[PDB]
Amino acid sequence: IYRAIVTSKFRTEKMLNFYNSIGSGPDKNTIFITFGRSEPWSSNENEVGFAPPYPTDSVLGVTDMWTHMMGTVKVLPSMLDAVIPRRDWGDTRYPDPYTFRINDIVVCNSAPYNATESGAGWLVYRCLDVPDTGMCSIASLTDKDECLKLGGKWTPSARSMTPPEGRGDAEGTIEPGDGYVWEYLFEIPPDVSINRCTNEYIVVPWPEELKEDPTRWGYEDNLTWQQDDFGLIYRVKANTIRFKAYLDSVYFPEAALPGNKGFRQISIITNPLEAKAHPNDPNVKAEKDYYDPEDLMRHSGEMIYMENRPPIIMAMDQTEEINILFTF
Amino acid sequence: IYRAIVTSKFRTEKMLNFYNSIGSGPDKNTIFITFGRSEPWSSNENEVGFAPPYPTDSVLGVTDMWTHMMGTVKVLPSMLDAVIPRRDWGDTRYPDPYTFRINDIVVCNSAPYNATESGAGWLVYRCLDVPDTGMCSIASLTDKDECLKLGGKWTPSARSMTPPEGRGDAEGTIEPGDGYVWEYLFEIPPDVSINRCTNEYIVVPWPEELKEDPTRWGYEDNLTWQQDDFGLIYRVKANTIRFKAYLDSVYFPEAALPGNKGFRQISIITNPLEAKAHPNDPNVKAEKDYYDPEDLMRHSGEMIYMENRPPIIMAMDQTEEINILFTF
Ligand SMILES: [Cl-]
Ligand SMILES: [Cl-]
Ligand SMILES: [Cl-]
Ligand SMILES: [Cl-]
Ligand SMILES: [Cl-]
Ligand SMILES: [Cl-]
Ligand SMILES: [Cl-]
Ligand SMILES: [Cl-]
Ligand SMILES: [Cl-]
Ligand SMILES: [Cl-]
Ligand SMILES: [Cl-]
Ligand SMILES: [Cl-]
Ligand SMILES: [Cl-]
Ligand SMILES: [Cl-]
Ligand SMILES: [Cl-]
Ligand SMILES: [Cl-]
Repeated sequence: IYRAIVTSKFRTEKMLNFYNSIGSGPDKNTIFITFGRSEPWSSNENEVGFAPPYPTDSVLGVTDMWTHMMGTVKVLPSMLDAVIPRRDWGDTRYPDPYTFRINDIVVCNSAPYNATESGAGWLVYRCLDVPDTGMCSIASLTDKDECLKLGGKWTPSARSMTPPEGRGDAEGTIEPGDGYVWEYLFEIPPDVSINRCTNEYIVVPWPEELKEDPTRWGYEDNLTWQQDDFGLIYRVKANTIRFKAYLDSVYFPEAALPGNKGFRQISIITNPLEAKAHPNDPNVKAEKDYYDPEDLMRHSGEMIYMENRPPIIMAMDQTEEINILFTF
Repeated sequence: IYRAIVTSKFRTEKMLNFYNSIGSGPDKNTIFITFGRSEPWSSNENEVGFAPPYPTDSVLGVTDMWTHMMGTVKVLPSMLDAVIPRRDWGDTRYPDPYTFRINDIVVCNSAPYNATESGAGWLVYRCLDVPDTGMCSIASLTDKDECLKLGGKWTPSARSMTPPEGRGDAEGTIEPGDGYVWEYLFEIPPDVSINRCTNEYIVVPWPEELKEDPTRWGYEDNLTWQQDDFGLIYRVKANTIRFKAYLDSVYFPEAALPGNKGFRQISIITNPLEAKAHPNDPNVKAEKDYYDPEDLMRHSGEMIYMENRPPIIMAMDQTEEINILFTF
């Protein structure tokens, strides 16, 4: 009777809501990362290939996380980046370095096999069309239009000759002539590619910082902002946030003593409350940038993420980077 | 290397993020609903059991929807209800009317075989414990404190014979004596039962409206806010929003006329832009409560939901109730 669905765009929207909800007051959320568990999982926890057991999503699991909690750190907006799968043009160290499909988002100018414009950071492009000669995900369909009309994924047999370059047409269209067609999307500045992007992911600017400094992301020429309001994240189906947070022992010396056993758990709690002199006292949203677990109220807030890992030892004046992915 | 997970609380979290993002302003989100398609799917449609085609999530699809436009109603938060599956205790109209399982939320005082307190509305409870004897529903793992000491689903046998009544102890805990234990949650006002709930779902109040009017939801004697801060939706694992929006034909005496073949498509768009005269102009966000398919900047905002189904007739000053379920 009923035939409905939610679009790919909704996924990007749940991501933005999450990112945008972070702030202060009763309508916003405060996000904290917790670290804990100084006692071993088992005597083999330090051997290569060791996997610790999965955390348990139950009231017991939450209680356990709190009982072993050693410290907490407030997560700020600037610690969160929207990201998408990284696909480098011409990287002959991975399959299909010269073959792509409609909608693939490829990165150029990020390695010698990519080089196209000394003076520009990494450059990202979306494939708009491919050669008419190839193979369809649905084998029997040997015609591109037929393939695509039925919903098959066409993979061309004619390789991409040269990597796209420049910002293309007034519409961003680029025609290398090898039968491929590309659309310039944006640029990634070095401070970002160098410290925020990884082997598997690239950053895609949030709408606000984009609208704020179009030139920083080589976006000054874009016109689509007249309709999609600098919604680059929706244009590329971004639906994953990556945290880049830090644990500074300077703030938890009592747990970074010369021979401590390290920490093995990480979790994310939204809106934990502050500790209270008397249970019936008013609730206070924890907003300082860090807390000793005992200065927070036990079991308050909502534990939305739980992670167990092999131990990692903290030194008196060192810092541990914590990364975490949220797919929406 | 790592073993992590997103807890079920994250789903409620996303649902609350969405509900909380709706408002007025750039950072805030506006949301409109749409409908259309006078064009028939085909002859064999007005029949019975005619499953229409599945919409298309691509520019090609959003294209059809926009063109076949007709009307657009703005959605207010008051039109959104966090809901959960309705399981009335003793409803022999459905499977297992007397057997329950931990974490199942059950409604009481909703029918004669349910009655426990006249003058009050539906009372809701959560199954804390279930009877000893039972089949773990996974290999063996059968006994008492076992299929539990390893997170194994549990389906008992010594059926529930007595509905839980009252508000339990200082923690809402209740023990009938049939090997079942329950926790008092809240109460639904008669007006909400009639107008918001259905044979399928019951409404669970948002934290804010719960903090503002506790007694209205049989919540005045509550104590758990001292840690969960009125986060009832989290307690019952609510992760679905049910739209309560009406299409008022008196808001348009054009498409509503005797001939009228009807419409067949539903659509939700977020943050749409008010059509401009000069593209380069600064974009404007629609903040009215209604717009004509041409009054808006085509392809503006973001389309997050598409629905196709049989035809529906629109009268003069008639109002067809439009409903939609979003699952986070
Ligand atoms: Cl997707
Ligand atoms: Cl948002
Ligand atoms: Cl539990
Ligand atoms: Cl919990
Ligand atoms: Cl920040
Ligand atoms: Cl290749
Ligand atoms: Cl950085
Ligand atoms: Cl935004
Ligand atoms: Cl797109
Ligand atoms: Cl406390
Ligand atoms: Cl498309
Ligand atoms: Cl309202
Ligand atoms: Cl039963
Ligand atoms: Cl009923
Ligand atoms: Cl609220
Ligand atoms: Cl327009």
